[PDB]
Amino acid sequence: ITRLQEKEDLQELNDRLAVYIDRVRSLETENAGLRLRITESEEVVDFYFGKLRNIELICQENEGENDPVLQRIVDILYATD
Amino acid sequence: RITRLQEKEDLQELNDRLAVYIDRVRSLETENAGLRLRITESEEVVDFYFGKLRNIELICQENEGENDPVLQRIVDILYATDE
Repeated sequence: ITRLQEKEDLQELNDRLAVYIDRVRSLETENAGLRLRITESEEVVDFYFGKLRNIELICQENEGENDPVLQRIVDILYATD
Repeated sequence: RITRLQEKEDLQELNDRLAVYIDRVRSLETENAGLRLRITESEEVVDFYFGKLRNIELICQENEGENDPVLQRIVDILYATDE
């Protein structure tokens, strides 16, 4: 239709393709980060779980003393929701 | 010059090159949402555990005066790291 139109029919198509390579590329990097954020979370779950487990042990160890502070702690440990 | 079959192939070829990019973005955006559920589901557990540890911290702090070595052992665990 125009000599300079075929220039912007060529360029429009080129820039449309570009934004797809820029999507795949940045979707690939977001994706990589999420894989590491998932490993970091699984690590923090264990780290916290370890603490709660050792705290449970110290409480079971002192069952005899019937300290109501330890019972309050145990009530927290075995809580739900 | 342009053969009637080279214009049939140049068409299909492009229409396929574009098709593998939409199929990449698609499956990449699918994988991305599956990672997002995974990380939010893990973070929910992190928060549940964090909540207990934090409430336990408060109890040890309000009994600071008691100087109970059991509580000190407990706060030692709370502030502990692997180094």
